[PDB]
Amino acid sequence: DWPVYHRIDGPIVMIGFGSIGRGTLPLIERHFAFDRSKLVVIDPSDEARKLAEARGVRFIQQAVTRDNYRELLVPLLTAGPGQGFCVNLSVDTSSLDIMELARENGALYIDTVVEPWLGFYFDPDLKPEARSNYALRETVLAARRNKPGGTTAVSCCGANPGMVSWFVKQALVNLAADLGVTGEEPTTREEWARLAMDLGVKGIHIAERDTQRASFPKPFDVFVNTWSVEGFVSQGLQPAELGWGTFERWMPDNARGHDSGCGAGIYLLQPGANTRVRSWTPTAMAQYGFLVTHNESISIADFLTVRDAAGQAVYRPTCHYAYHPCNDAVLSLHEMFGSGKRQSDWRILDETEIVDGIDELGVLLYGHGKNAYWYGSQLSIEETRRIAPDQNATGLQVSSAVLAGMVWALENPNAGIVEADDLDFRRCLEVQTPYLGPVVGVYTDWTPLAGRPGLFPEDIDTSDPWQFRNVLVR
Amino acid sequence: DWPVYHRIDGPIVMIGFGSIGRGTLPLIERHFAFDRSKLVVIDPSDEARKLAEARGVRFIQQAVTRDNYRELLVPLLTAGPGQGFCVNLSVDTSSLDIMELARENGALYIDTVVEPWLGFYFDPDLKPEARSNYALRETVLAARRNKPGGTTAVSCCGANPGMVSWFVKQALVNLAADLGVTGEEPTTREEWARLAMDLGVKGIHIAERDTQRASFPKPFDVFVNTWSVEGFVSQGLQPAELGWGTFERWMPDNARGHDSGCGAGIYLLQPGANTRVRSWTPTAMAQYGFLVTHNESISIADFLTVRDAAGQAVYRPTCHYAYHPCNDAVLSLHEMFGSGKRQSDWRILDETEIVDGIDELGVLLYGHGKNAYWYGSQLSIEETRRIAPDQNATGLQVSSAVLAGMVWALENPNAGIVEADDLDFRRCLEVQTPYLGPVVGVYTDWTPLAGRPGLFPEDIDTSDPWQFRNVLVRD
Ligand SMILES: NC(=O)c1ccc[n+]([C@@H]2O[C@H](COP(=O)([O-])OP(=O)(O)OC[C@H]3O[C@@H](n4cnc5c(N)ncnc54)[C@H](O)[C@@H]3O)[C@@H](O)[C@H]2O)c1
Ligand SMILES: NC(=O)c1ccc[n+]([C@@H]2O[C@H](COP(=O)([O-])OP(=O)(O)OC[C@H]3O[C@@H](n4cnc5c(N)ncnc54)[C@H](O)[C@@H]3O)[C@@H](O)[C@H]2O)c1
Ligand SMILES: N=C(N)NCCCCN
Ligand SMILES: N=C(N)NCCCCN
Repeated sequence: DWPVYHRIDGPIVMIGFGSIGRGTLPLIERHFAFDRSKLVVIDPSDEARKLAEARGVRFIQQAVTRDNYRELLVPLLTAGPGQGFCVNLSVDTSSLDIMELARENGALYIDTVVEPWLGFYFDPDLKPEARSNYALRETVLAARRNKPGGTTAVSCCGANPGMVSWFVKQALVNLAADLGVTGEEPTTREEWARLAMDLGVKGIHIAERDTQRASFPKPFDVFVNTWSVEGFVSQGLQPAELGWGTFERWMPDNARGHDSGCGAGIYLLQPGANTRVRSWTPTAMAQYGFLVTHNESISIADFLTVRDAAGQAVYRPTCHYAYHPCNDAVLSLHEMFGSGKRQSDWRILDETEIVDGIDELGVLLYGHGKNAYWYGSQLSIEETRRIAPDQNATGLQVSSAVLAGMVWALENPNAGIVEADDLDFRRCLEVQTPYLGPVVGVYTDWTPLAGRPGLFPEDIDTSDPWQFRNVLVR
Repeated sequence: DWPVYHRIDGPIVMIGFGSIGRGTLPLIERHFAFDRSKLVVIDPSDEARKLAEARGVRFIQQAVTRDNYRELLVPLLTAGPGQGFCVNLSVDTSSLDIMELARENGALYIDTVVEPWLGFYFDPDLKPEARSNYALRETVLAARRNKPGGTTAVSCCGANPGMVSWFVKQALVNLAADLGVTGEEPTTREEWARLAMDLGVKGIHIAERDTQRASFPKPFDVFVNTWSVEGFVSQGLQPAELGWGTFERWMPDNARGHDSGCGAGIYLLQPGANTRVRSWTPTAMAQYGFLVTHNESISIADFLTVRDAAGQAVYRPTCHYAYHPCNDAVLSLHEMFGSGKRQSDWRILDETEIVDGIDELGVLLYGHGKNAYWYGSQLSIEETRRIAPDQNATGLQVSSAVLAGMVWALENPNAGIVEADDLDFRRCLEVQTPYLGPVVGVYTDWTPLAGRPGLFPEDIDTSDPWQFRNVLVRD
C-alpha cells in the first residue's frame, strides 16, 4: 500500500481549499499519520465548504486577512501536543506574514507562492518593480537574514516554483553523466552553481505545455484554466520577469534591473501573460510560451550564481518561464487582453470535465555542448485519475510537490526559511515521483534561430542562438 | 421561388472548386438560366473531381499555370454561343493574367482576390514592398489604364474584399442621416469621398468575428479554418498592410510607404497574421483582430480619397482588416507562428462539422460625431444551412457576393476592369441580402483608449483615441 512517511504530532491547518488544496488533502491523509480531528481547512468560499463537508473534514469558512490572521492562526497552530504544520494553498494572503507567524510559534510552514495581502497586485500607487516577484522574494530573503535558522518554513514548493528546482539538479547531474563526467555530485550551493558554470549552461526555460481539454468548448466571456484563474491572471498581469544570465548581450529598451537584492533579475515594463518567447518541449516541439513571472525564475538563477572574491557575479544562468497553458487558457488570454478587462466569469477544469491531455512540465537547459536538454514530467489526466483523487494533472504535480516538501520539512525541521533549491532534491523526488507519470530527459537540436531569418528583417544574433534577443518575440 | 436573374448564353468556366467554388456553384445553378452542360470546372485535386462528378458537371483535372493557361482557357472561354463568364475561385493562379485573357476573348470575369502565379508569396528574392497587396493591386490599375473600358472584369468581389465596399456606402448613407448631414446621395466616386470627409470619418476597420466551431476540438499540428487554409496562411505571411489616413499622426518605425501608385497605403515589415490591432464588433465587443493584408484596405481608402487641384490627397480614411477568425484558427496561428513553420496538415470546417456560430462581418467607421458605427452581417451557420447548400457561414457571405457581382456584370458587361467600390452597391446588396442573415448598424462608445493607460507605461496618443498609435498592439 501507500507509504506513510511521518507522524504529524500537532494541528494541520490548511489555508485555502481551491484546486490545489483539494488535490493536496487526500495526499496528506494518505501519507501522514495523525488523528483526523487534527486537520482543519480555512477558506471563505461556499463551494469549498460544501466539498470539505463531503470529505468529512473540519472547515472554517473565513477569509484570512491582515486584521484577523494572528487571532485566528496562532491558536489553531499551537493547539498541540507538539509541532503543527501550516499548509498554505491560498490566494489573497501574505505568505511572508503567515510564515513568520508560524515560525514564531514553532509550527512548520509550506506554500507554493510568495503571495501578498489582498490589494497589492493592482495597487495603483505601486511602481512596476514593486509589483515584481523579485521584490516579493526579497522580503523572504530579508526575513531569513533577520532570523537565521529556527523552525523550517518552505517557500514556493509547488510544481513550478518547487519541483522544477529539483529537476534542474537532476538535469545537471544527467548532463554531466551523459558527457562522461563522473564523480561525487555537488553537495553545496557553490558546487551546484559551479557545475552549471562548468557544463556551460547558459540558461534554463521552465518549459511547459498543458494539453488538457474539456468535453465542452471554451465559453464566451469565461476565463478557463486548469488551476487558479485568479492566481494565473494576477501573475500574468505582473511584469514579465526573468533571472538574467551573465552570457546575455542584449535586453529590450523596456527592461529594467534592481538596485538592491540578490542581483539575479530583470523585469520588463509589460505584462508577462502578453509576452511571448520561443521555446520547446518534447510533445510541443517548437512553441510559444508566455513569459509569466515566477519565483523560480529568480531563485534558480540566484542559486546557480558563482561570485568572485569581491562578491561580483561571474556566472549566472538566464532562467524564466515559457508557459503554453491549455488551449482554452490560450484563448482566454487572447480574449482578456483583447477586451482590456477580465472576463465576467471563470472556471477551473475538473478531472470529470477533461477528455484527454497531459501537463508536460520540465526544465530546458540550453547552451551546453549538447545544445538543449529537457527534463521533466509528462503526467496525463488518465494516469492522474488512477493514482490520486479530486484533481487534474496540473493539480497533481503541485500537490505531490507540497507532499514532498512536507516530508522534507518534517525530516529537517530546524532548517529555517528555505526554498525548493535548498532541499534534498533526491529525497523530494523520491517522494514525488509516484505522482509524476513519465519523467524523461530529451535532447534536441532545436534553437530559437531555427528557420530564421524569414522573409522580413529580424534583429537576431546568429553567433549565439540562445540569446534572449532571439528568444523574445518582438 | 428563387429569382432567376438572367440567362447565361455561353460557357461558365469555374477555375477552382474548393470551399468557395463548392458554395458558389449551387447559387449559379439556382439564379441563372443555362444548360448545365455549358458549365466547366477546372481544379487539379481528386477531391474536387469527385465532388464535381457528384454534381454531374464537366470537370478538367488540371492546375492552371503560367505555362498552360492560354492554351487551356481560350477554347473554353470562346466555345460560345455568345459571351462566356470566367468565375475564378482558385489559389496559385494569376488573377491579372487570367482576367486579361478573358477580356481579350470577350468573356466576363470575376474573382475574389488579386492572386499571383505560384511561387510569388514565398519568393526569397522579392522585396517586401513587392509582396504587398498594394503592389498586386497596382498591376490591375495599370491594366485598366492601358485598356480602359471594354468587357467587364470584376476584381475582388467576395465578402471582404467585395461586399464590405457596399457596406461602407450604406454605412455612410446611414451616418449622414443620423448626423443630420443633408444632400443628395452620392452618385460618383468624388461625391462618396467628399461625403466621408464631410462626416469626419477618420478611418474604417473591416471588423470581423467568426464564432463558428466544430464538434471536435482542434487537432494538434493541424491548421483549422472556415475557408482556404492555403489562402489565409499566404495572406497572413504577407506584410501587415493598411490604407493610411490623412488624420494619422504616427506610424511604427518598421512602416513603409510606396514611391508610386495610387498613394493610399503603408505596410509593416512583419507578417499580418502575427500583428494585432484593438477593434470591436457587436457580438465580440472589444477584441483583438489580426492586421492581415486585404485588397479592400487599399481600395476603400483610395476610393474615398479627396484630392486638391494639384492632385495631392487632402483627405483619405485609414482602412484595414481587424480579423478575429474562429477560435480554432486563432489557435492555429499561435501554433504556426510558435513553431515557425506550417503545420503538417490542415482542414476547412464543413457545415456538417460546425456545431454553432456566426460570421459577424462588417465595417466599423470611426472618428465621426457618434464615435464609431459598425454595419454588416451576423449570418449564422443555422441560417446558412436553411438557405444554401454545401457551405458554412463564411462561405455563404463570399459565394453570395460572387453571385451579386455576376448579376451586376451581366447587367453592365462593358464597364471594363472594376472593383467592388465601382459597382452599384444597392443592386449588389439587393441580390446578396437574402443570404446575409441579420444586417444591422450598431453605434458604440468604445474606443482603443478604453481602460488605458493601465498598470504599465504605454505609448499612446491621448489626444485622439482612434490614432493607429493606439490601435496597434506593440510587442
Ligand atoms: N508553485 C506552483 O506550482 C503553483 C501551482 C498552482 C497554484 N499555485 C498557487 O497556489 C495557490 C492556490 O492555487 P489554486 O489553483 O488552488 O487556486 P484557486 O483559485 O482554485 O483557490 C484559491 C482559494 O483561496 C481562497 N481564498 C481566497 N481568499 C482567501 C483568504 N483571504 N483566506 C483563505 N483563503 C482564501 C479561495 O476561496 C479559494 O478556494 C495560488 O496562490 C497559486 O498561485 C502554485
Ligand atoms: N474576398 C473574400 O471574401 C474571399 C473569401 C474567401 C476566399 N477568398 C479567396 O478565394 C479563393 C478560394 O478560396 P477557397 O476557400 O475556396 O480555397 P480552397 O483552399 O478551399 O480551394 C482552392 C482550390 O484551388 C485549387 N487550385 C490550386 N491550384 C490551382 C490551379 N493552379 N488552378 C486551378 N485551381 C487550383 C485547389 O485544388 C483547390 O480546390 C482564394 O484565393 C481566396 O483567398 C476570398
Ligand atoms: N538558495 C539560495 N539562493 N541560497 C542559499 C540559502 C540557504 C538557506 N539555508
Ligand atoms: N474606384 C477607384 N479607386 N477609382 C475609380 C475606378 C473607376 C473604374 N471605372
